[PDB]
Amino acid sequence: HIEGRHMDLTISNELTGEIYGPIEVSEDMALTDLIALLQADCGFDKTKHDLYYNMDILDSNRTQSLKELGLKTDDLLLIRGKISNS
Repeated sequence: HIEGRHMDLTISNELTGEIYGPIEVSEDMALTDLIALLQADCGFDKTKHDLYYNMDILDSNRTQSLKELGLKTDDLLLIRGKISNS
């Protein structure tokens, strides 16, 4: 029911099964800044892990805004590993 330039995006760790909060972020937030938050809270590391949306990779070098990625308050973002043992 709530609409606006601030949206709640849910984060989940495909590696561990952990479910992080819907974090209140803005359409105007850069992709790089979203990852900057994920580094602090989710312990994300762009060298060991990748951020996924629509099951494809969001390159950590994209300086685009969440708005340009088409993200909304109903979206799920996944943390998936770059390295796998099997």
